[PDB]
Amino acid sequence: GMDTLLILGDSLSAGYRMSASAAWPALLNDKWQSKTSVVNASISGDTSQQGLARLPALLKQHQPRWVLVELGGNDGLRGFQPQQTEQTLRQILQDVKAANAEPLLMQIRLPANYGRRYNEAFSAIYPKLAKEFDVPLLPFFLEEVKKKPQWMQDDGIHPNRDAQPFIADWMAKQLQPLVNH
Ligand SMILES: CCCCCCCC(=O)O
Repeated sequence: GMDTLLILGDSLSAGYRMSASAAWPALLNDKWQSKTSVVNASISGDTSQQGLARLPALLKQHQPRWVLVELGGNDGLRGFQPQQTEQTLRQILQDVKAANAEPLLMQIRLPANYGRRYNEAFSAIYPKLAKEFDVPLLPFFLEEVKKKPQWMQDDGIHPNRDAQPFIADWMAKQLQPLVNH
């Protein structure tokens, strides 16, 4: 069958100030034809808590086989306590499993210039939770994308439209073993 991959993300998955069809999850959907459906449920600026609030309706609506969780970066960019982000992500993972879906957790990291003790503590939540729940820990693309000015919006913060096909292709490669086309 054609399973659904739900992406529960922030602007890194929604695409910042662009059409939904331009963002990498839509490009991935198109690449996969109808082998697997990709539903992007991502909103620019969402905290992990905001994503968690949206999740139950999405699980009921979409009944996904897998849920790619790409959240917590906004919490970290706002200097929220790591334990709160950890706990919120923990709840998301519990809810995804309890809906008979497989969570996939994307590592998030803050930029090299961010406060270092804080950034280490923030980034450590992701391998911790992936081990705790025994779920896939997906790699994070943003630092590589930021190396290409031609893939970044004028702020040097958000990937642009031209980045999206590259991200889609890379994500397709990371997700190949999971969807087993
Ligand atoms: C550096 C951590 C990743 C942050 C991405 C979220 C930005 C936004 O949602 O507008």
